[PDB]
Amino acid sequence: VPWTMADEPAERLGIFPVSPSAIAGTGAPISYVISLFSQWRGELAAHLLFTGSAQHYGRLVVCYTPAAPQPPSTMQEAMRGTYTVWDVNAASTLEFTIPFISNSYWKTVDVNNPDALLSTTGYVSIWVQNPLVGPHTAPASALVQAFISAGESFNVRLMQNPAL
Amino acid sequence: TLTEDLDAPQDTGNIENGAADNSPQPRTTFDYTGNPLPPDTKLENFFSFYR
Amino acid sequence: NVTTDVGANGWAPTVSTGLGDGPVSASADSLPGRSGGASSEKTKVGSRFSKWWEPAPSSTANPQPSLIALNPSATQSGNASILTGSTAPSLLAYPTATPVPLPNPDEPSQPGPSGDRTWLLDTVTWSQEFTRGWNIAGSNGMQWTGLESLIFPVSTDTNWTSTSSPTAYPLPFSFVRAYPDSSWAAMYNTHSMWNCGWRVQVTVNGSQFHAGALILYMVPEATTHAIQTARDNAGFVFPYVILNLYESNTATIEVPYISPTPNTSSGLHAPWTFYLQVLSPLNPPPSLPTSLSCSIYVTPVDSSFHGLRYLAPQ
Amino acid sequence: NVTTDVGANGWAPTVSTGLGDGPVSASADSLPGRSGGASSEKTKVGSRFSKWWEPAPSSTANPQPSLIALNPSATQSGNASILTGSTAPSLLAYPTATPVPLPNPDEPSQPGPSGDRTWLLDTVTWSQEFTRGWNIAGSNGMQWTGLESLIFPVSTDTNWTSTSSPTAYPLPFSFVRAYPDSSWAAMYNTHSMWNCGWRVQVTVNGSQFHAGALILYMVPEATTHAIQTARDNAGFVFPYVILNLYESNTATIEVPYISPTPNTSSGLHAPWTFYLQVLSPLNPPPSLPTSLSCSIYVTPVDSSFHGLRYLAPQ
Repeated sequence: VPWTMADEPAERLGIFPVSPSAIAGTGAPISYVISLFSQWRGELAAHLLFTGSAQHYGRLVVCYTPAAPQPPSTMQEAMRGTYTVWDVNAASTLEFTIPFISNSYWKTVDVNNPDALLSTTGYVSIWVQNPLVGPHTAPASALVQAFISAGESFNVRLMQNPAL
Repeated sequence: TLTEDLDAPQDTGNIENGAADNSPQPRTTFDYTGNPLPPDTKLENFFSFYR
Repeated sequence: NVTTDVGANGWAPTVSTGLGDGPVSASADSLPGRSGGASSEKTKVGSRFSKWWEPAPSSTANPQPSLIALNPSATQSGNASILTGSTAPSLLAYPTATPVPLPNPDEPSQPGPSGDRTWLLDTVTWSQEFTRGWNIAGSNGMQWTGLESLIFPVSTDTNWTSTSSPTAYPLPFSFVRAYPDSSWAAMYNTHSMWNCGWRVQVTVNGSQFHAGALILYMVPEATTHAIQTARDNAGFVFPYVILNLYESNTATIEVPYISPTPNTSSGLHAPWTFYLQVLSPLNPPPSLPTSLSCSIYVTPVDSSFHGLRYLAPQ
Repeated sequence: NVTTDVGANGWAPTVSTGLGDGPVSASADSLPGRSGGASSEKTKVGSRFSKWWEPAPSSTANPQPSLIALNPSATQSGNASILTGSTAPSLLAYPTATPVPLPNPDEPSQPGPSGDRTWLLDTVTWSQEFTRGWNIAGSNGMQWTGLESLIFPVSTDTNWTSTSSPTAYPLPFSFVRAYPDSSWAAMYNTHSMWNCGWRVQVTVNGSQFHAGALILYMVPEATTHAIQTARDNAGFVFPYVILNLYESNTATIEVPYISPTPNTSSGLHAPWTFYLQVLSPLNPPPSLPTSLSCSIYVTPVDSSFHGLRYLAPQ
């Protein structure tokens, strides 16, 4: 996810549903394990690595909203769910936990029906809280590398032919 | 657990070291608990089935 | 006492072997977490594997009198109370169950007395022209025989406005539409999942000269076949209480939480549905009104909401 | 140590006599009831008379570094979290008080995590053209210098839309208008009285080359004279935290519940009001924007609502 100094507040930089349509095809090691099985549960560990400059400052709010018919349209609407306002100039990576706020004990890994009640837990989105700032002659843009891995309570069962 | 906290633990680490911090970050009004390990993921069990 | 294998209610070592195989069974999942699921009863993380990189209601002994005699009772919830002066049925249809560990870690948001209270759901008329198995519903009710094509979302006006009279009261769909500004509905439209029981009471005041009976049905997962069987003779398998004008002027029925999941999805699932149907057609005295007014009440019991996020109505 | 009588803090027999009289004093009323009033700390009837018919934050030993150095902290409430990587003020302005017995017997309705959470109150711009004592507010704010003729009810659009820029954030008036569909506002419009504390945080990200300071004021009972003195040199008597760009990118301030009554009337009283004013005008580096964006957050602390009745908005 790219982030420039021209990006104004409440600007969306990224959004993905926590459903087998996305979490099983990210390209990450966890997505392959999820695709091998039919059901999954537990917390998901998201790591947003700020690969910008040490002179850069700003804030990116990471929001996790549980399951809904329609995804969040604005920043303040996304901030109504579990969120964390992240100041980029501190330690390099942001440790954002995606909680398993689910209707059932297990979630289905069916790419044909990702928006099902027993499939998706919600949406995770990135918004510009405070604009990227820094001194003159510093880079006008800063890339944020979004990593995703399994939490300590993550599990998968019932094997199948790779979903994708 | 507390409902609000003025001096909460920060949530920024470093993934450059080679390992991901997979521990659930503490949050107010949240109670993170572990889950029992299923036998489906064990390579000794997974590869015992024919393909 | 059977030749067949009913299962040993678990996984045994002698079941699956290289010499012989028996029917495989599933064991109970032992999970930690917050106690929930069952209404009225609900009150450091490390992985367990090493990494490669790391180093009596009905009794002849106690006969209940007719409408004439004094036999008062009451039902209270929140700041609401409903009284009666004659024999009245008031039963929890099923006993409350035991709580279960929840998969989600977030703490629930409770409406409290402002939400868990007895609300005036609807006011409807009961005429003598209605025959056996006639489901009665008013302005806040919905025509639901199971054959109606529900346009999503259920809040669409075409679902509640029909060419014929309404018949059902889908919970919480009818409750949220009747009171959209209530604290229960406020959390309902803000949370992805909910959990609570339901209590429905109906008051029908008739003189000692009036005759007729109404059945208060609580139908789980109402579908075409289920609704039609509730109208029939076998319908009494479902939770029920009869409001007989011979002895009663009101009847109360309460049911605990039910769902395939420990928490029900908001705006997309109706676990319980109320049905006020006629058993014995209204038989009013001559020179008196041919119809009696009925007041339907609804009560959510022990509510909890999980998964807070933006406002998404039903 | 005074010639005058300051009072014995109570009623004594020797004070009022037929031979001499002293200044009368009031004693403490010993009352039973539910514990309330103080936020973050709150957790058979017979008459006693016979009837006639009856038979360190600032210390040189611990200097806090500038914006350059790593000095992280966080503020959490509900499912909301706000992080920082540099020195940041985070103080409860006043210590929480002891609970008191309530005059009303009804049990409170609590919004819980859905209500007590950190909400994005408003997003506003901070330009260098603003001088000393310039109160900053955005779309969700209100122009309140104390001279504006507020048309009742406060929800009237003319109160929030003015010819000049807004200045204040009246609590809960601004919070309820920003999020009218929240569980806190749902109970607010349904209950005649409420009780909770307030936490306000502001995030202003500036580079190591930016200079300027903003003061986060929490003004009790904001009136003409009070608001103008908060702009002046003596304003620091009120709860305050300074957001200095030299060291900070955010500043947090929390205040407990205050009111003449144990419970504040809904839609008719604003105990606290937030004021984000300029101490040192923004001094941005050349060839860079002449204005920085600010994000204002609001957090109700330990909420309780009494007196449930119909829906009456502010």
